[PDB]
Amino acid sequence: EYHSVHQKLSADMADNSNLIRSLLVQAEDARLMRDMKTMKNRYKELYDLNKDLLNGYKIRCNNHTELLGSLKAVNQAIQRAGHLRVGKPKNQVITACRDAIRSNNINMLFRIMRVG
Amino acid sequence: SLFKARDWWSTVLGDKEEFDQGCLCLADVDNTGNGQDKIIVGSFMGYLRIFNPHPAQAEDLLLEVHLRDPILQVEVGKFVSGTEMLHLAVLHSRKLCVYSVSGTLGNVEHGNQYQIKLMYEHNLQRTACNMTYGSFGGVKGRDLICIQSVDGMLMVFEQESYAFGRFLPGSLLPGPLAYSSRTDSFITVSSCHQVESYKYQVLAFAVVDWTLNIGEQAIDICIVSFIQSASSVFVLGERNFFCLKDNGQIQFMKKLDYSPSCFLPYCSVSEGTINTLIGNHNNMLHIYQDVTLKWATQLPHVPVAVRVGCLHDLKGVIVTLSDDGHLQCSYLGTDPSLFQAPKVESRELNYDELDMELKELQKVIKNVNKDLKVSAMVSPNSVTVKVTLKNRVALQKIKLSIYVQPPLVLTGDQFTFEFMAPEMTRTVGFSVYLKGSYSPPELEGNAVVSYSRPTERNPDGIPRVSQCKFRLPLKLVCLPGQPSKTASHKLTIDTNKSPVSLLSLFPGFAVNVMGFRFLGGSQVTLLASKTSQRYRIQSEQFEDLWLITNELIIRLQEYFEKQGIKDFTCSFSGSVPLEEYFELIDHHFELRINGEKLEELLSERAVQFRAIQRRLLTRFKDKTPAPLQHLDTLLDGTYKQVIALADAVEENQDNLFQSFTRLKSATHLVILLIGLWQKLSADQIAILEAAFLPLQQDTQELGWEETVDAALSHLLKTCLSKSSKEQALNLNSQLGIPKDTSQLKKHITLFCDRLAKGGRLCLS
Amino acid sequence: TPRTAYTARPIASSSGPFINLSRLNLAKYAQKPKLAKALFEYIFHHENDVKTALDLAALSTEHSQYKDWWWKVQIGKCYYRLGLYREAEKQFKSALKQQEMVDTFLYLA
Amino acid sequence: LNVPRKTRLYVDQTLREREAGTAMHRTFQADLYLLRLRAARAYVQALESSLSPVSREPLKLHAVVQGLGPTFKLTLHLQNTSTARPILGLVVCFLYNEVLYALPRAFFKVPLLVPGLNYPLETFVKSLSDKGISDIIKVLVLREGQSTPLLSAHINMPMSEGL
Repeated sequence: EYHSVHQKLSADMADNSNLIRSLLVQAEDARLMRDMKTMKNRYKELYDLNKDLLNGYKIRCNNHTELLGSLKAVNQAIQRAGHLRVGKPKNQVITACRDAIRSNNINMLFRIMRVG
Repeated sequence: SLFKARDWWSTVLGDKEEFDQGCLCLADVDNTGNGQDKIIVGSFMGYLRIFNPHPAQAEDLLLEVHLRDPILQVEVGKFVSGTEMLHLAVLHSRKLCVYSVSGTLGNVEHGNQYQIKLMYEHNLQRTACNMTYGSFGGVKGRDLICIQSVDGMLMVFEQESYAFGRFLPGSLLPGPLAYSSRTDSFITVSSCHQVESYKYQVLAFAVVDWTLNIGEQAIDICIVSFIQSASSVFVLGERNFFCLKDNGQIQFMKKLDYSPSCFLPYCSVSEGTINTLIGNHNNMLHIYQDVTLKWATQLPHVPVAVRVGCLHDLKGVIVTLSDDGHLQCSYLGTDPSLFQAPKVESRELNYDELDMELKELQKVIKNVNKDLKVSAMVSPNSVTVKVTLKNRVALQKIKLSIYVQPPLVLTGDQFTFEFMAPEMTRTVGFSVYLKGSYSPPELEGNAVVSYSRPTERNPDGIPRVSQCKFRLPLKLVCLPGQPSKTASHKLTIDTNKSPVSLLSLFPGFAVNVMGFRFLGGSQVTLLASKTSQRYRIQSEQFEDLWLITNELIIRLQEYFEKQGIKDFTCSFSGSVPLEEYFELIDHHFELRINGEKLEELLSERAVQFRAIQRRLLTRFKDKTPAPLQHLDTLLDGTYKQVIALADAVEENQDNLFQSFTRLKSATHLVILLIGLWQKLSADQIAILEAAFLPLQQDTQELGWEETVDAALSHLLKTCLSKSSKEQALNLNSQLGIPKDTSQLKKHITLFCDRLAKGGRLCLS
Repeated sequence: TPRTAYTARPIASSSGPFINLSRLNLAKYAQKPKLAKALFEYIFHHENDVKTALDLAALSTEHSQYKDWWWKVQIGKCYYRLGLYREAEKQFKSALKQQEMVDTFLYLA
Repeated sequence: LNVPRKTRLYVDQTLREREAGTAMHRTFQADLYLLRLRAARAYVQALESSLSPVSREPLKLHAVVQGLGPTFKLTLHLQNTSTARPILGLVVCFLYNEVLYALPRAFFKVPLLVPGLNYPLETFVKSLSDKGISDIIKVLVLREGQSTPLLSAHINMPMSEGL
C-alpha cells in the first residue's frame, strides 16, 4: 500500500513539475515581450502550483518515512529469526526468508521463521 | 519498370462489392491434375466467381454464380467424405456449403459449362467469423474444417458433420486462426496479445499448449510447411512481423515501419530460410528472406490476401485482390529504364504564342520600373461621428477602422463589410468621448478602409487602402471656465488685423478675455488686444497652450475667410520657447531611464526566482526526504520582490505614456511656433511634423528621443550644414537609447539657429 | 529565434466523448486484460492522460504479478513522458530481461 | 591531392552525353524558355498583388514574430535603402482575421525613414480562439496619398498555447 501511494504521488508531482517548467518558460516570455499582466498571471499560477506541490511533498515524505520504517522492520524480523539459530541453520533461514518475500508467500515465510 | 508489379491478366470484379481475407483462393478446384491453378473469389455481397485466366478476355471467367447470403473465406480442400478430389468450401456468416465445380466441354472454346453441386451444407448456430482446414490429428486423405465464431467459440467438422465445438478460453475479438500439422495444434491470436497454440486432442477432450505475448494483435497467421527440415510459424501483426519456432518462442522478428495488410510465405530458395512477401497499406509488396528485404514492388491497389501460383505455364505469378473489387495477376518488373528526356521531334515548343505572352509579361515588368470614396461627418451635438463609404466597382473584404488618439475613446472601432454590388452606399456610426485627465495632442481622427479588388490574375483580390480624416470640436474636451490674471507662462500671436471678439471666434464659450478649462482641471486664458493687434495665450502647462492656440488660429482663418478678405498673417515675431519645451523632454527621458532600470532589476529578480525554483524541483524529483532549508522562504521573498517590481514597471509605463502624450502636445505647439516665427510653407511644415512627431507610443526598441534625434541630425546633415567636420563629428544618427538628452537639445537649438540665419529645408 | 530552428516542428513550452475517464474504475478493468490492454492504448494514445494510464497500467501489472513485458514497457513509456527517465529505464531493463524485443531496445536507446 | 574519383556512373553518363548531346541541348533550351516564361509570370503576378517585401521608391520590410502564449510580439523591421533621401509620408496597415487576432492599432504612421537605419515598429498580436488556430496576417506599407500598397509582407502566426 505504501508503495502504491508513493507511485501515485510521484506521478502527480512529476506532472506538476512539468507544468511549473512550462509556466516558467511561459512566464519568461511575457516578461520579455513586456506583457506585465500575463506575467503576473503566470506567477500567480506558479505560486498556487508550488503550494500544492509542497503539500504533496509533506505527504510523500511522511509516507516514505513510514515505508522505510516498515522495510527496516521486515529486515530486522529476518535477522531476529535467523539470529535465533546457531551455525548453518541460521544462514538457511535468511536465504529462505528472502526467497519467501520475493514470492509473497507470507504463511510459508512465517513457517520458516517458526520452525526453520 | 524497375520495382513495379508489371501486369498480367487483370480485372475489376463487380459493382462496389467488398471482400476480405480468405476470399482469394487459388488451387485446382476443377481437379484437372495438370498443375495450373484457378482463381476463386467470393465477396460478402454474395457472388462466387471462378476464373481460369489467360494472358479482359471474355472466356476467362469460368463462372460467376450468386448465392443469397454473403460469402466468407472460400477454401479448396478434400471436404468430401468419400474421394480424394478437391472441393470448394463457402462459409456464409451462418452457413457452411461444400460445392464441386464440374466443368463439361463443348466443341468450341465457349461451349463448355461449369456446374457447382451442393455436396452438403451445415446450419451454423453461432455467427461464423473465419475458419481453417487441415488433416486434424494424424489423418490422411481428409481435410476437416475448424470454423471460428465472432464470439470466440470454435466448432470442428470432420468433413461430414458437426464433430464438436469448444469455446476459446478468454477471447473477445476473434483473431486469425491457423492449424500447424507438424505439431497438430490450432494457433490463434487472442485479443490480449497472446499467440496461443492448443493441441488438437486437448480441445477434442474439452488447455493451452503454449502462449507467446507478442506486442500487438495479429492480422494473419500462416503456418507454412513445405520445408520438413525446420518448421516455423509466421505471425503478421499490425505493427510487427514474427516468425516463431514450434515450441513457442520467437525465432526472429522484424519491426516493420509500415502498416501490413496481407502476407504469404511462399516457396523458399536457400537452406532453412523461407522467402515471404508482405503487402503494405502504402501499395507495395516486400519480399524478405525471413528478415532481409530482397525485392520490393509498387502494387496498383492495397493488396488483400495475396497468393502465388502457376497460372497458364508461368510459375510464381502473384495474384492480388483488393477489398473494393480489383484483382490482378502480375509478375515483377526487372527492367532498369534509362532516365532520359523523351525524343519527340514532333512536339516542338510553340515560340509564337509563348513569345507573345513573354513579351506581354516583360513589358509589364520593364514598365513598372520607371474605386471607393470615404467621407466622415461629425455631429454638432460624447460626439457621434458617422462615416459613409461608397464604391464604384464591386468590392470585397472591406474593413473600416477609426483611430482618434490615446485619451479619446471610441464606442466602436472596427466594422466589417463583405462583398457589395457597385454603386451601393454604406453608413456606420460611432461615438467618441474623452476618457482620462490630460487633453489629447490633437482632436483630429482618422478612419481607414482596407478592401480588395477581385481580378482575373488574383481571384482573391488585390488589397487596397483608403482613408479619410475628421476634425472633432473643442466642445468634446473643453468647457468655459474662469480666467486668471497671471499664469506661469504665455505666448503671443500678432495678426495684421483688428482684435476680434472672442465671442465671435469661440461662440460656444459665452468679454474680450476668455477662459477655458479642459476635462482634467487644467485651465487656459485667451486675451485679445485693445491697443495692439496680438492675442495672448497663457497657462502654467506648456501642453495646455497647444490646443487653444491651434483652435484660435483655425477660427481666425475661418472667420477672416468668411469676411472674404485675402491677406491675413499670424506672424509671432519673437523668441521660440525652446526652454519650457526641453523640460518636458527631460521628464520623458527620466521616465525612460527609470523604466530601463526597473526592467534590468526585474531581470535579476526573475533569475533568482528561476534558480530557487530549479533547486526546489530537484528536491521534489528526489526520493529521499530532506529539510527544505527554508528554500520556500527564499522563494516567497523573491516572489514578493518580483510582484513589486512588476507593479512598479506597470506604473512607470503609465507615467511614460502620459509624459509622451504631453510631449506630443508640446512639440505640436513648438512646430507651430516655428512655422509662424518664420514664413514656413506647407512643405517644410510637413517635414518638421514628420521629423518631430514620429510615434504615438514608446517601445523597448524605438523611442521618441532616438528617432527625433536621428531625423534632426539628418535634416541638419543634408540641408543646413556646409562643414564636413561637424557633419561627421556631431551630426551622426543612431537608433539606440542615449545616456543623456544633451545631443538632442543641442541639435534642436542648432536647428532653430540655422533656420534663423536664413536656412531652408529640403529632402534630396 | 525562429520557432522551427531547433526542431522539425515549432517549439512548445511543454512536450460527444466516447468514454469519460473520470467515470470508470480502473481497478475493475485491470482484472480483465483483454479489455485493459485496448483501454490503456486508448487512454495513452488517444486521450493522452498519462496519469490515469499509469494508474491502469500499475493495477494491470500487479494483476499479472509482474510477468508480462508489455505492461512493463507501457509503464516505462508513461514514466518517460512524465519526465522520470531512470524510473523508466528500470522498467525497460526489466522488460528486456523477460523477452528481447526491438521495441524495448529502441525505448532504452 | 584530394582530386575526386569517378565511377562507372560517370563514364556511362558521359557516353550518353556524347551519343545524345543534341537532344539534351534542345530539351534544356526548351525547359529554360518555359522557366523564363513561368518566372516572368510569377513576377508579374507578385507585382500585381504587390506581395514582395523588398520593392525609385526604395524600401525593405520584413516582419518577425516572437513569443509563445496567447500574446505575440510582432516587430516590423523597415528600412529605407537609398543613398541620401528620406521618405516622409508612409503608413502601415495590417490585415488579419478579426475573430482570431485582436490587434490594438491595426494602422499607424511610420516615422521619417532615414536612409540606412532599421526601424523596428512593434505591435502586440493576441490570439482569441480558444482552440489552436493559426491564420496568416498581411502587412501593407503604403503612401498616404495612394491606395495601392507600396509593398507587403506575410506572417504565419504560430499556435496559441493558450489556456
